[PDB]
Amino acid sequence: GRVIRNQRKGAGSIFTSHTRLRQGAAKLRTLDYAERHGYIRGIVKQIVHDSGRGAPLAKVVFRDPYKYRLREEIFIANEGVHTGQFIYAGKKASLNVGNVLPLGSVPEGTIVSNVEEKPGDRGALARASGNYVIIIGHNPDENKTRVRLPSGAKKVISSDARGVIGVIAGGGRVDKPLLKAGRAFHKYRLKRNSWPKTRGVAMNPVDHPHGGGNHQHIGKASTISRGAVSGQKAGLIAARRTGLLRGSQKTQ
Amino acid sequence: YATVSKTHKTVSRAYGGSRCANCVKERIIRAFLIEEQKIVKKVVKEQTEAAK
Amino acid sequence: AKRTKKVGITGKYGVRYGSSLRRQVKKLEIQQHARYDCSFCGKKTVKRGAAGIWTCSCCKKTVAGGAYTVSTAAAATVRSTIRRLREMVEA
Amino acid sequence: SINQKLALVIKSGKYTLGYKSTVKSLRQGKSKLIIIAANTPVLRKSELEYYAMLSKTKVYYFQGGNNELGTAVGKLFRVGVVSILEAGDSDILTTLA
Amino acid sequence: AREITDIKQFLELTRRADVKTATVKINKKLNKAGKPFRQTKFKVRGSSSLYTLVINDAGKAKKLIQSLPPTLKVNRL
Amino acid sequence: AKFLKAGKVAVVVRGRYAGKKVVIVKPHDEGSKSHPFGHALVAGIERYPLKVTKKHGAKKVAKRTKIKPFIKVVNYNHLLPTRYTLDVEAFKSVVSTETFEQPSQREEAKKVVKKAFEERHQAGKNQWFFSKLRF
RNA sequence: GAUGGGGAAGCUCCGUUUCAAAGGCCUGAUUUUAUGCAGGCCACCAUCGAAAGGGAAUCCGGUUAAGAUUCCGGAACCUGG
RNA sequence: GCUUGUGACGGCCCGUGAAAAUCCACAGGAAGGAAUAGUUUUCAUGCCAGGUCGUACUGAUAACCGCAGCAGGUCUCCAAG
RNA sequence: UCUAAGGGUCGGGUACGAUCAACUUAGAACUGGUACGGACAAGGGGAAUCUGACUGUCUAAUUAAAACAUAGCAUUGCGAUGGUCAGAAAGUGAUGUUGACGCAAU
RNA sequence: UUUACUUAUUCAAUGAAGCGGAGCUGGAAUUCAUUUUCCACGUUCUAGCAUUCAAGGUCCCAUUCGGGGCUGAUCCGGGUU
Ligand SMILES: [Mg+2]
Ligand SMILES: [Mg+2]
Ligand SMILES: [Mg+2]
Ligand SMILES: [Mg+2]
Ligand SMILES: [Mg+2]
Ligand SMILES: [Mg+2]
Ligand SMILES: [Mg+2]
Ligand SMILES: [Mg+2]
Ligand SMILES: [Mg+2]
Ligand SMILES: [Mg+2]
Ligand SMILES: [Mg+2]
Ligand SMILES: [Mg+2]
Ligand SMILES: [Mg+2]
Ligand SMILES: [Mg+2]
Ligand SMILES: [Mg+2]
Ligand SMILES: [Mg+2]
Ligand SMILES: [Mg+2]
Ligand SMILES: [Mg+2]
Ligand SMILES: [Mg+2]
Ligand SMILES: [Mg+2]
Ligand SMILES: [Mg+2]
Ligand SMILES: [Mg+2]
Ligand SMILES: [Mg+2]
Ligand SMILES: [Mg+2]
Ligand SMILES: [Mg+2]
Ligand SMILES: [Mg+2]
Ligand SMILES: [Mg+2]
Ligand SMILES: [Mg+2]
Ligand SMILES: [Mg+2]
Ligand SMILES: [Mg+2]
Ligand SMILES: [Mg+2]
Ligand SMILES: [Mg+2]
Ligand SMILES: [Mg+2]
Ligand SMILES: [Mg+2]
Ligand SMILES: [Mg+2]
Ligand SMILES: [Mg+2]
Ligand SMILES: [Mg+2]
Ligand SMILES: [Mg+2]
Ligand SMILES: [Mg+2]
Ligand SMILES: [Mg+2]
Ligand SMILES: [Mg+2]
Ligand SMILES: [Mg+2]
Ligand SMILES: [Mg+2]
Ligand SMILES: [Mg+2]
Ligand SMILES: [Zn+2]
Repeated sequence: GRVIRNQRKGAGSIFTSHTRLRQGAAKLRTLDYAERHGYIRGIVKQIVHDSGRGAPLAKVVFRDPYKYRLREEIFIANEGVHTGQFIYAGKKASLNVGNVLPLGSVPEGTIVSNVEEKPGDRGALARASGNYVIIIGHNPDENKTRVRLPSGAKKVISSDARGVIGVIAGGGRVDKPLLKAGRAFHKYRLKRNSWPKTRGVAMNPVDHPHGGGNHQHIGKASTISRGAVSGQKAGLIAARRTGLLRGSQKTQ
Repeated sequence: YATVSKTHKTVSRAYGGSRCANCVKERIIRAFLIEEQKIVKKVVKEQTEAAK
Repeated sequence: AKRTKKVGITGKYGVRYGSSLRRQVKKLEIQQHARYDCSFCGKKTVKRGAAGIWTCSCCKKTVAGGAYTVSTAAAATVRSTIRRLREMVEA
Repeated sequence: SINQKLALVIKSGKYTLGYKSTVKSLRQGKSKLIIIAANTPVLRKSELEYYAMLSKTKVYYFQGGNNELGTAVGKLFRVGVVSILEAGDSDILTTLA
Repeated sequence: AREITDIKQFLELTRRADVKTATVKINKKLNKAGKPFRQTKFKVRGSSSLYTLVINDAGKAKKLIQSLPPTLKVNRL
Repeated sequence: AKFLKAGKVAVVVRGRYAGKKVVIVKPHDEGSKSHPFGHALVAGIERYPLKVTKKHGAKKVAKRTKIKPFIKVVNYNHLLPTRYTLDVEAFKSVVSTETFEQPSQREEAKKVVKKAFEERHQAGKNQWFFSKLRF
């Protein structure tokens, strides 16, 4: 029986990211002295489009506290920030859109992007065009701060995790129908070779668990076990319910 | 540009062949003003620190 | 001379895709091609190019915005809150 | 209102509009008061502010954009600064301003 | 590569050390409208370029010719 | 006041001398037969004295503190008027309209102002002015 | 795709600046003499990979059985010293 | 007019359409440098040298691939009335 | 074989004149063995049923289709100490220059 | 079994740059003897400029030109975080 498609992807061949044009990797300034005792000013020098990315990047330059030289970063531009704006990054920094601040130093309800899970991880949560996280409370002893991620999951991280005030630019990108195959084609052209998708049900059995049969059909329950095994896992993996979600969602 | 005399690679004001002149005009005012305001900032909050 | 009764800019697509999809695109297209007021010098000269990048003909300021509109409801109301929350920490 | 005063001036006094020419006026010390629109950049502002102190000239920060300042002075274009040289009947020169 | 007109400057080339050869060319040409006139070009082969000097005037040229360095190596025509 | 009067310090804002500090010595508020614009006659400092330090001994100090002047007919619209101000009297005369026209006269004026400007830099007098404006 | 490394019985596999003590430039100090040391930097980390990508600089006339932007003639231009 | 080069514009994008060598410039001002004579080779002129391998022809209904002088295949530029 | 309309370029005290250069388009006569896009070039049309929406894809060498794909719709997994996938192993790898407006699976 | 430790083991970050402890100074504090303490302890109108062990102060070399110490910049532990 053939190795099925989702196993092929993992060896990375034709499947690696299409990376040539990307601006570089977006990430918060390293968490040095300045940024964790005081604050430090930069200028957003240019907000610029990263290929295969939802949202704009924002080239933002600073001085090097230790050497005479400019050091620049790549920020995912939060909506509203602009060329020439000044950015402040540090514990003791003000609470405006664009600035980056430790989740401790912002009151509940603040709305921040590109927030790191562990302090200094140069930023992990909420980076997609549109997304953000709201702080939903603090526990001063063992400095934690609780947030609600884009998914709706709540999660509770260190007060020193730096976030950046605001939401991520280019929002609403997904309200626009792609309309034709070509746009999806050109979309994926700059991400990775994952389009278009042949249904497992159009293949022969060599090819897929869904393969073959005299009509197209899945033949057995397509909800597959967590403890399935590579070559089995295709369909609705670990699915704990299934069917048209009738009723208002939204976690409590 | 290395087969061609220095005058071809500049104009005569500060930042010759480098910034756009209307852009140096700007540097200058800003330079001047931000520096002047520094004095006010120094001496205004200097006042505070005897009356507070 | 009124040129189309209703498909507007969406005429290029002609008959394909279906009235409803065309209807949706037409909206955000009108949104994204439109020419906006600039916060900074106050001339309506902010046009898009690249999603979320809005930049200004004269005075050359580029603003990061929504993917098809300059400002976004969410981002506005966030701006709004950050005001509110900031002020709580001046007085 | 402040607009109302300004509109009094504009219908009976003497005034110039725009950055280049209110500087002519500041140099001459002809200016009695200069009015500055919100969105006008800080360099421009701080520059006027300086010419302003030097000529010993009070300054009003119109809490409106250049678009409306143009409306204020009753002009179909925009203005980022006004300069009063002669106040008509209006009390802008010697009121709250 | 170089055309010259300072009859002073010229002479200073002809006595310029690196300058072995020279060469005079003569040209029938027409003047303004009708007539012809005898143009003469004075070519000095320097090391890095050939300097040429046109004397449109016949007289001006003949005199200029005896002026040529006795030790120069003129190619006549 | 018409603050471009007889002693005001300004910074050149356009052209070669752009960025350099000056002193108005005589203003021609409105007009010339030539210079159709409001313009000033400034003498100013082109090559500033280089910062001097304890380490600097004897002749280098003398060397470091040389000043190089210049004199300019200049449009008002190219000066940033300053709050500061420097006494002009020793080269009142030497900087005139008649100073310009003929180079020789210009060269002399600069000699004079140079002697003036250098004496003045020693012993504090008018500080700031002898210090470069960085931008 | 070498390298300190890490796997592997092993042929070898992985890593590519990577948990590595990873190197050479400017000239001064020599006037025993040729290069030891006097500064100060730069921490940049191999290498291969395009006869369509990047890229110092040449043209015209003449010429052979068969070569020519390569010869000859003339007239240039670039790079280094 | 045709080919082609180029310009100032304009349309499109959930697509916004390489890298590095290399070259220049500016900010800086270490430092060096004159009247009994100094500084200057980014102005001109002048001197020397420029290695190594490829360079013929075919490129196709006969010089390549299809057992072949095979009606197949096999990337391009110039283009008159 | 005629007719009409559509342009350039110059001087005028602080209404025009003079020439230069163009195939387009409409109108009117005459004329022929009624022929004339004279060769060349160049859509057959209509009314329905079944079926796939469309443009695109494939069985090189018997199947081009109604099959594949697509946009759209819906479901599932996952907050990185992670989901899915690679490897004999590992101080190993793909997604990942990535972060739910995301990646993965139907 | 719970929960605590940090040196094994494990994860990240950085040209292992400012860690932990004490002291200075400000100042809230209310003084129940006098300090028991708690925080602070150089940067936010502006698309400028920020580099040569740093200027200053002070101490030496034996004054020449150069150059060095200390301070500026508080102590103590070498646990990079
Ligand atoms: Mg990759
Ligand atoms: Mg594919
Ligand atoms: Mg689908
Ligand atoms: Mg499919
Ligand atoms: Mg599918
Ligand atoms: Mg099948
Ligand atoms: Mg099977
Ligand atoms: Mg099965
Ligand atoms: Mg089946
Ligand atoms: Mg089915
Ligand atoms: Mg020039
Ligand atoms: Mg200079
Ligand atoms: Mg290897
Ligand atoms: Mg190579
Ligand atoms: Mg090549
Ligand atoms: Mg090439
Ligand atoms: Mg030939
Ligand atoms: Mg031969
Ligand atoms: Mg041949
Ligand atoms: Mg030759
Ligand atoms: Mg030759
Ligand atoms: Mg040379
Ligand atoms: Mg072509
Ligand atoms: Mg573009
Ligand atoms: Mg250049
Ligand atoms: Mg030195
Ligand atoms: Mg030279
Ligand atoms: Mg050949
Ligand atoms: Mg042949
Ligand atoms: Mg053959
Ligand atoms: Mg054949
Ligand atoms: Mg006609
Ligand atoms: Mg005519
Ligand atoms: Mg009729
Ligand atoms: Mg039927
Ligand atoms: Mg079909
Ligand atoms: Mg088509
Ligand atoms: Mg077939
Ligand atoms: Mg078969
Ligand atoms: Mg077909
Ligand atoms: Mg067939
Ligand atoms: Mg449907
Ligand atoms: Mg291991
Ligand atoms: Mg560290
Ligand atoms: Zn604008």
